Amino acid sequence: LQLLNRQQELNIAKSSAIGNVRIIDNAVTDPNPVRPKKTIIIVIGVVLG
Amino acid sequence: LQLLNRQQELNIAKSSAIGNVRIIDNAVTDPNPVRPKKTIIIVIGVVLG
Repeated sequence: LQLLNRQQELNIAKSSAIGNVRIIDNAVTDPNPVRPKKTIIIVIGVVLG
Repeated sequence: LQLLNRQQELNIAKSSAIGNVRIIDNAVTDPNPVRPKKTIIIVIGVVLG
């Protein structure tokens, strides 16, 4: 099974029509969390109450 | 001799007739069943009652 997977990986590679890939921005983490959104949660709580 | 050359050409063409179809992800089974959807069934039962 591992050799079949390796053969498939090579075969799928060889058909690729894209040139050399150029990493522009490596990953960095935004220090401000995207969730939870505190203010909208508190406003929703107030209005629901 | 021309027929033999054509025979060789047909042999090499038939051998090198790789298709334009590739298998990227082979099948794996999602362990979480898709049916029945218990919660929607129970809620439908409640509302129908």
